[PDB]
Amino acid sequence: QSDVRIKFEHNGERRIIAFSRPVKYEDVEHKVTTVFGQPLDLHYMNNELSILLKNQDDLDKAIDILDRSSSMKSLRILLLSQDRNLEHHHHHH
Repeated sequence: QSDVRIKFEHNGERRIIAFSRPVKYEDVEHKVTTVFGQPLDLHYMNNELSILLKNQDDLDKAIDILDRSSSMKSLRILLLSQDRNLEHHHHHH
């Protein structure tokens, strides 16, 4: 069992990206964040419950559930923009 296939969804668009284990949440975020840009939020949905990936702990929790399932092949991770960016320049007082 090598190469982790992760399916990312953004505004309906789908993308297939493979990862070589061991895979670190920090490393994945750095790569994904650059692909779609920043700042962005990582939303993970299993089926009935949804958990926001904040730390590596949440990352391993997702895999554990997937391993138990017979459909352990791809991952359903949806990322969405937080709407409105913070980058002011200048203004009158």
